[PDB]
Parts: sequence; structure tokens; C-alpha cells
Amino acid sequence: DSEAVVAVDAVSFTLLQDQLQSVLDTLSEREAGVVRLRFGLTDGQPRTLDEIGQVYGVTRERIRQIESKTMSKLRHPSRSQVLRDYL
Amino acid sequence: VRLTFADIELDEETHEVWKAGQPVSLSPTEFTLLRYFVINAGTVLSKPKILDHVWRYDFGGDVNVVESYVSYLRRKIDTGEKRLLHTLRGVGYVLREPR
Amino acid sequence: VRLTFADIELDEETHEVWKAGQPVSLSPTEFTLLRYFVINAGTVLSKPKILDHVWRYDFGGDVNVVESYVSYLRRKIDTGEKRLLHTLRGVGYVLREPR
Amino acid sequence: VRLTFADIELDEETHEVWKAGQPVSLSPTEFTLLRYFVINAGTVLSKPKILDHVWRYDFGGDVNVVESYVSYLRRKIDTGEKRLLHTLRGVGYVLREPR
Repeated sequence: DSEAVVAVDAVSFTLLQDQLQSVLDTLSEREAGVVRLRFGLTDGQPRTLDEIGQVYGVTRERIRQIESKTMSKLRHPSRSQVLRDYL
Repeated sequence: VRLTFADIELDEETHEVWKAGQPVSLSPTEFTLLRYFVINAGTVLSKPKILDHVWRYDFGGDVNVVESYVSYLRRKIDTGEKRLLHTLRGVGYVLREPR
Repeated sequence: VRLTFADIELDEETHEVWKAGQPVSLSPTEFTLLRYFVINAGTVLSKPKILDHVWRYDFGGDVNVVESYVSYLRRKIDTGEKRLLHTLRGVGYVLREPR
Repeated sequence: VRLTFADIELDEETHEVWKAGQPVSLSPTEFTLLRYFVINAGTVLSKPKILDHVWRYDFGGDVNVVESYVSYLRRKIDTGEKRLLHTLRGVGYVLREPR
């Protein structure tokens, strides 16, 4: 049964999202919320920059700068190593 | 060790530049951008990674700084409107001799 | 490291393409579509897949955008009525050299 | 083994200076400054890398000390307001005869 749950990948994914939330909590709460709403983590809806601005009271360009900060500070190899192994 | 390209020639010791061999003085940050620009001659550079490496990550300023800097580079070295440092709409800039 | 198919030649470094050796400039998203095609030359691409990957996931528009774009690629590179960029009704688009 | 530059000439054995052939006494820590400055003659010197090499890494003072030191270098030899020890805003100083 292809659709049957392998029961290992699901558990792995549970710890995987645990690792994700732990890593993102290292980042600033504002940046954490930005990326969460950016890729649809709390919900299933990734959101456009204007939604992030209207929920943060900021312009879309500043959210672009925030995204730059997020994925730059994310490339810092301490995060890179602890998230790379999980694949 | 000197970095040269077409008509732009650079020296890494005193950080001056030869534009077709005639002297030219320039602002420091503009030299930093041109030094990025010459290491990756023929490689496209986008505003984000230029801001990341040449500019300080803590740059909370507005984005017009880099286009103004490229404008200074234009008026300093590439006087003609058509120039070697090309601008890519929403993709950034690149160094290449016109074909 | 450059990507080639038939007569189409790609340089990923400074973002320009060759179609049997005469210059060409092309729009950014159309460039990305061509990149997705050549990197999957030998594999058919399905439209929802393309709007998923090359296009941003939040795309809430209609579908006709992708056919307009591929029409741009055809009129740019495959000017002839028969093309190297074939079309499958309801399956998407693909890059085949005709047999 | 003696090092000379234009009119500034330096001896490594007894730490004394001729300015266009005229001997002038100088401070010890200030002596180290031009020793760097001629050992990198024609090279731009920046205050940080002066601080690390010339000065001890335990230096807990401010940045005005080197500026006053350079001003001291101005008034001793290159007394003119326009001087061979040129000033780079945020990049430091360079040894060169004016063009």
C-alpha cells in the first residue's frame, strides 16, 4: 500500500518540525513570525508581503529587508549543520 | 596580483584604479563595490548579496544607496550611457564588455 | 558547466542565452522558464508543477500566464511553426528536438 | 638597506630621520608609525591595521590618538596643508607625492 504511512518518516517529521521551531526561536520573534507567515507554518497559507506589513504595520520593502536578515542569519553554519543532517 | 579588465585596471595595494590608463579618484565604498565587481567580472551581482558582503549586515537603511553608488560609478568611469557594468531589472548588475 | 540543447546555449553566470550563436536578451521570468526547461530537457513539465516551482506558491492568478510566456519563448527562439519546444494538451510543455 | 621616499629618508639602525636631508628628532611610538608608512610606501594605511600591528592589541584607548599622531606627522615633516601623507575618509592614510 503506497498510501500507507511508513511510520518512520512521520516520526522523523515530528522531530523535524521540533528542530525547526527550536532553530527559529533563536531568531528574533519578529523575524520568526515573518518566516512563519511567509511559508505558511502556523497555517497552510503562505502570505504575501503586504499581509505581513498590515499585520506588522510596516512597508513591504522593510519585510523584504527582514527576509534578507532571516535567510542570511539562517545561513550561519551553526544552524546549517544542525539542520543539514536531518535529510 | 593586479586585477585588470578591458579598460578598468585595479591595484590592491593602494586601492587606486586605472580607467584606460588615466588617473581617477573615487569614494571608498564605491571602490568596495567595484572590487566586488571585478572579482566577479562576468558574474551577475544582485543587490542582496552585495549588501550582505560589501555592506554591513546591520544595514537597516533604504535600498537606493546601491543604485546611487552605481550611478556614481557610471559618472566616474562609464561616461557613455551604454556601459560595461550592465543593470538587470530586479536581478542586479554585472561587468561585461559590450558585444 | 554551461547548459546546452540542440542549438540553445545557456550561461548561468551572467544570465544570457545563445540560439545557434546570435545575441539575445530575454525577460527575467521567461529566462527562469527557459532554465527550468533546459534543466529538465528530456522530462516533460506539467503546468501546475511549473507555477509551483519557478513561480511563487502564492500565485492566485489564472493559468493563461504560462501559455502567454511560452508563446513569448516560441516567438523568440522557435520562430518556425514547428518548434523544439513542443506542447502537450493538458500535460504541459517540454523541450524536444523533433524526430 | 636604507629606505628613502621622495624627500623622507629613514635609517633602521639608529632610528633617526632626514626630511630632505635635514635631521629631525621624533617620538619613539611615532617613529614606528612612519616605519609602517614607508614599509608600505605607495600603499594606503588604515587606522585599524595600524592599531593591530604597530600598537599592542591590549590598547583600550579611543580612536583620536592615531589621528593626533598623524597630525603630529603632519606638523613635523609634511608641514603643508597639502601633504604627501594623504587622508582617506574611513580608509586611513597613504604615502604618495601629489599628482
